[PDB]
Amino acid sequence: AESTLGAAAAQSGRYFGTAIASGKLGDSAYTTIASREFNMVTAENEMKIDATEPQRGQFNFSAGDRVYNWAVQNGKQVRGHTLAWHSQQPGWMQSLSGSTLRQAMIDHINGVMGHYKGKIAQWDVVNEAFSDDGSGGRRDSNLQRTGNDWIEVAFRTARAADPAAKLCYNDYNIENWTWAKTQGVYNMVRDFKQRGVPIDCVGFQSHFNSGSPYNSNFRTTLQNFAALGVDVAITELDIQGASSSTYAAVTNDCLAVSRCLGITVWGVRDTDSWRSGDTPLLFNGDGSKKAAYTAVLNALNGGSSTPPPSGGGQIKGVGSGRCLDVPNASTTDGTQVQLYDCHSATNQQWTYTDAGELRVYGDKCLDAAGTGNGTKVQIYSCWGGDNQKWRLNSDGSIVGVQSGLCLDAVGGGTANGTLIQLYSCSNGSNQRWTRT
Amino acid sequence: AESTLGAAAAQSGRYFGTAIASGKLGDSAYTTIASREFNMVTAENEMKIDATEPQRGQFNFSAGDRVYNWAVQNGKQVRGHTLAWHSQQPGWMQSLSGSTLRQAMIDHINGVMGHYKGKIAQWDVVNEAFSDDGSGGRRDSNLQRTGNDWIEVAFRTARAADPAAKLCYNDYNIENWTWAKTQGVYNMVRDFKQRGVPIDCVGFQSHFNSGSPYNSNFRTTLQNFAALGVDVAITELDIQGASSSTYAAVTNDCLAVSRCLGITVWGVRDTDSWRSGDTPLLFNGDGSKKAAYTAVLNALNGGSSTPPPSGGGQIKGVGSGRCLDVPNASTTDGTQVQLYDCHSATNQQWTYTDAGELRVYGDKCLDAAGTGNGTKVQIYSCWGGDNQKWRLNSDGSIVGVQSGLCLDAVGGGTANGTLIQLYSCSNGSNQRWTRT
Ligand SMILES: CO[C@H]1[C@H](O)[C@@H](O)[C@@H](O[C@H]2[C@H](O[C@@H]3CO[C@@H](O[C@@H]4CO[C@@H](O)[C@H](O)[C@H]4O)[C@H](O)[C@H]3O)OC[C@@H](O)[C@@H]2O)O[C@@H]1C(=O)O
Ligand SMILES: CO[C@H]1[C@H](O)[C@@H](O)[C@@H](O[C@H]2[C@H](O[C@@H]3CO[C@@H](O[C@@H]4CO[C@@H](O)[C@H](O)[C@H]4O)[C@H](O)[C@H]3O)OC[C@@H](O)[C@@H]2O)O[C@@H]1C(=O)O
Ligand SMILES: CO[C@H]1[C@H](O)[C@@H](O)[C@@H](O[C@H]2[C@H](O[C@@H]3CO[C@@H](O[C@@H]4CO[C@@H](O)[C@H](O)[C@H]4O)[C@H](O)[C@H]3O)OC[C@@H](O)[C@@H]2O)O[C@@H]1C(=O)O
Ligand SMILES: O[C@@H]1[C@@H](O)[C@H](O[C@@H]2CO[C@@H](O[C@@H]3CO[C@@H](O)[C@H](O)[C@H]3O)[C@H](O)[C@H]2O)OC[C@H]1O
Ligand SMILES: O[C@@H]1[C@@H](O)[C@H](O[C@@H]2CO[C@@H](O)[C@H](O)[C@H]2O)OC[C@H]1O
Ligand SMILES: O[C@@H]1[C@@H](O)[C@H](O[C@@H]2CO[C@@H](O)[C@H](O)[C@H]2O)OC[C@H]1O
Ligand SMILES: O[C@@H]1[C@@H](O)[C@H](O)OC[C@H]1O
Ligand SMILES: O[C@@H]1[C@@H](O)[C@H](O)OC[C@H]1O
Repeated sequence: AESTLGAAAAQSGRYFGTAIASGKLGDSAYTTIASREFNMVTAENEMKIDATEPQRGQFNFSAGDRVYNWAVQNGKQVRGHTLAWHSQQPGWMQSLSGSTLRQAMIDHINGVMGHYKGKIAQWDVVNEAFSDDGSGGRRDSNLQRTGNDWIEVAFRTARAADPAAKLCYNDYNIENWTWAKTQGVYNMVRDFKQRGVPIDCVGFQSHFNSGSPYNSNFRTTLQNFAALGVDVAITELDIQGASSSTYAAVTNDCLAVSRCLGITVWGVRDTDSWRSGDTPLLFNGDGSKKAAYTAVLNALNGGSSTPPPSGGGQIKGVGSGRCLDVPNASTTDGTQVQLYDCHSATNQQWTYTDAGELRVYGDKCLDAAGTGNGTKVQIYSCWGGDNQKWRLNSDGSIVGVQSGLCLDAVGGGTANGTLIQLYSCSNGSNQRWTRT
Repeated sequence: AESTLGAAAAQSGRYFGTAIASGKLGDSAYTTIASREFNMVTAENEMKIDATEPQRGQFNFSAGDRVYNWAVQNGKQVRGHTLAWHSQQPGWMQSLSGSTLRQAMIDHINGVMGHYKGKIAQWDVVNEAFSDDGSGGRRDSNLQRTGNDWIEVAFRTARAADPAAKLCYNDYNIENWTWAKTQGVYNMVRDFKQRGVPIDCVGFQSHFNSGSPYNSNFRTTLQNFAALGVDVAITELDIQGASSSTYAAVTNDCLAVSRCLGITVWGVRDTDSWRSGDTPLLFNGDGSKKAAYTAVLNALNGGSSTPPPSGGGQIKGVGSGRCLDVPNASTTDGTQVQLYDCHSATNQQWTYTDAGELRVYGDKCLDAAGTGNGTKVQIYSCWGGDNQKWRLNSDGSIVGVQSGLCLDAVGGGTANGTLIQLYSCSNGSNQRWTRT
């Protein structure tokens, strides 16, 4: 299939997953999206240290199993997250250090993997062991202070506890090859492979924002690690601003590296995100697909063989030959758009932004004042509303994110002056458009 | 006085007010802004029919006076809202009809206005009496069915109750001069003035959104009513998306009309708005000034020395004489901007959008990574986060909405290559810019 992320990803032998929060599984809107779109699941917090071993020697898998049960019940595989980490440690562990901490770490790994033995596709055995100071050294934590060999020990312990699981090292800010952190993790994984330390994969969290922006060299980073003899996976993907282009670039980088197993986005809806303020996911608050969703799906399906109209560009309806035109090149908010013979005039030059807007005049946005059929499509000052965002489906249609309705040439008209509206998508030619 | 809205408006003998919610007067974050920025107050709900006369003949002014006193104590006048309206009527009035309802209306007016006699600057005597059906006729309500002369009666009663208060007719969707509703109200006020019906003002709610967009002819409307011999007031202003241009346009419309008494925005922070989802106010939920706030203040203070660049222009540093430049015309997210000899190149053409972004290349935005001093200012895909929105102060400084910090040429550098950072505003020449 090529209508859902999971199925689409499956076409390249890859998976596409998300992070599930057990407390949200009772929300039908949430489960409807999660069950339909993803074939891989990571427990957002339920399989972490504090959640699985609340008191020393006392393991608890109720929260984890709620996530796990839902995943397999809906045909999804599971990534275990996470066994050894400096963050979210229960209180009893935070007060530990030295050999006592080292053995507790080992005991924890054995306890959790044993419970899920043979049920987990991948395990993030160790998470965020490297520093962000910019030196590429080890993060200064209670775990690292027990000895530099703690990571190696964690992996050897894991392989023995469940030899069927892929053992991954997971971390963030290791996507840009030029960053010292990236090279530090590289050198470690390389040392591991050379000495026989058990490690099958490297997880790239991929938490992209203006602080740590995506960079095209992410592909070389993936290639480099792949070349060490380990699989790579994008494990916690989310992009501040949810740029359509950035989301597509990440998708293509993974599909460009044969060893990239798949892509997991850290959440379902922006409102579910640990950083909802960055509206970084593929679905918005009310559960509708965002422009980035379409871009990701299209990339997974191979995309197209016609370079997207970078900056400016007309939109012509295949069923009329007329171009999306703004009546007499007006810049008056509330002006309903129309169909008109194509010509080189700004009032016909539309830019599809990475945020999903169709801009004209540089600061006016294609706007819908309503969500029902017959809603007049117009121009209005750009402010980022969902009624100003659109998805350009590969089938040639342009759907409104908020409405879920398609741009429709009223009454299937085709003569100049034909007004544009929103209407239940119909493969009709009065709803298909071509970039130029 | 010109660092706050009220004080700036006062320079032209006008006021800039807000709608106060009695329940928020206990929130210091709320009152800190409210007491500082406005010199006119309207009770958001405390002076309405159901709130002042819970039972016929039994008036309750506790909540109302609470707001009234807070206002006067903090140096603000008050607009009484509202005496006769089809909405928010107590249960007992909603069932009355004909004469009994007519007398109930008259009594209500005498009761409330009697209590506040001589204390109120303006009274919205009658609210929303016209239909949106396109006919330009009266709205069908129990009040209108008491007889078409109800509006006239309400005003005559009001004049008698308190001859010292300015009596206003208040409505929405009467801003666009071409609308039937508008002409419907225009004709009524003209008639009233000709027949001597006591009416001193017309309140334009000014609730703008894609459904009923702002139109430049709003000024024409204000001037037309003004010519009739009545004052005009912007009573409940809020703009969907809070466009800087629209907010500035409305402010200038009032400044262009001698009879325009002032402007009231319907709320303090976006989170206090009856339409919070449209983030239509001047302050963010965190209390920070939005791009539109500065646009209004600048308008109230007069504006810029020269007509601001309408999209596309250089930004030259006063101290250095050099322009804001994107190194090597790079389009890579995360590229920090610099100062460089000014020249006609796209990597120096910045467009200030209505939303407050500073765009370059069309879909790239001036972006701040963090919120502290030294934070790098760079370019990043446009998505509309507050770290991508800026206020153009009249002193030449450019402030980040989210950080509240100024664009600053590092170390006061003036040479080519000087990097741009965020830093506490200092009025230094390395923090001043000219739109050229
Ligand atoms: C107590 O106040 C805040 C906490 O400061 C804040 O961390 C958060 O804590 C929640 C907890 O949030 C988890 C944190 O982990 C996220 O996933 C990680 C993201 O970074 C990657 O590098 C890691 O690999 C990921 O595992 C996850 O998405 C968040 O949901 O969840 C459990 C809660 O009990 C805890 O309080 O929120 C609290 C707060 O809002 O009160
Ligand atoms: C489902 O219940 C909802 C109501 O539907 C919703 O209106 C709101 O009602 C509150 C009420 O809200 C007031 C309504 O008036 C607003 O101001 C008017 C806006 O329109 C202009 O034309 C008028 O001139 C203005 O006066 C004001 O901003 C809102 O705060 O306040 C009193 C509450 O008792 C009532 O429930 O919210 C309820 C709800 O959420 O339960
Ligand atoms: C065809 O003429 C072109 C030039 O080929 C083109 O380079 C440009 O030249 C401008 C000049 O552009 C500056 C050059 O410096 C850039 O910043 C550099 C960033 O990396 C650092 O290592 C360097 O030291 C920095 O200089 C800056 O971003 C560009 O804007 O600016 C001065 C102009 O007089 C010169 O012509 O543009 C011309 C052109 O189109 O006219
Ligand atoms: O209250 C205001 C003060 O906070 C403000 O302080 C100035 C802040 O900038 C200082 O100069 C910066 C030093 O660091 C460099 O990197 C920057 O480029 C410089 O601009 C300046 O020395 C402080 O005085 O001054 C104005 C007060 O009203
Ligand atoms: O908890 C972790 C955060 O502390 C971490 O923060 C990163 C710090 O460096 C910045 O450049 C990054 O943008 C920022 O995300 O991010 C990962 C998260 O798991
Ligand atoms: O209560 C009033 C609302 O009913 C009114 O609704 C307007 C109806 O026309 C649409 O075009 C507008 O977008 C919509 O806001 O708005 C004013 C409010 O006071
Ligand atoms: O918008 C149309 C314009 O593009 C064309 O040039 O003239 C007719 C107008 O309606
Ligand atoms: O144009 C619309 C057409 O596409 C739809 O199928 O039926 C209603 C028409 O108005």
